[PDB]
Amino acid sequence: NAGTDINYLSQRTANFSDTRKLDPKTWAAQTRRRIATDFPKGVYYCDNR
Amino acid sequence: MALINPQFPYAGPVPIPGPAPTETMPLLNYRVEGRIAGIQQARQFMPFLQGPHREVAEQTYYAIGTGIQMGQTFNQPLINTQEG
Repeated sequence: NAGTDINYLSQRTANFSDTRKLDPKTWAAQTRRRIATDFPKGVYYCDNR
Repeated sequence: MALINPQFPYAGPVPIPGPAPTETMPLLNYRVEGRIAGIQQARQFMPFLQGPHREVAEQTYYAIGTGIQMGQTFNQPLINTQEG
């Protein structure tokens, strides 16, 4: 599904601090900044380069 | 490093219309005084710890004691009367 079954995605440290807690449409907005399109349905990319 | 043509030479530059001489001169831009605003906090609730970590875990020990050592009823050997 294209984001309609996920509340949010995050990268928290030690049950301590969310660093990129985003809903699935803002999470994909950081992907379009990177690969200039969207990955297919259900695929979620996280860049830490 | 051009070569002078002796058959068709030319002279130096003649005056041409100009670009209104004050409009090529800029103003010197006038800085006012500034301030890094606000009263800064002394510390920050950081999302990561600032100390070292350990790559591997090492097994630790603590000493224990055994107990009160008792006597025993041994099975005792036979007498060496030249059979042994």
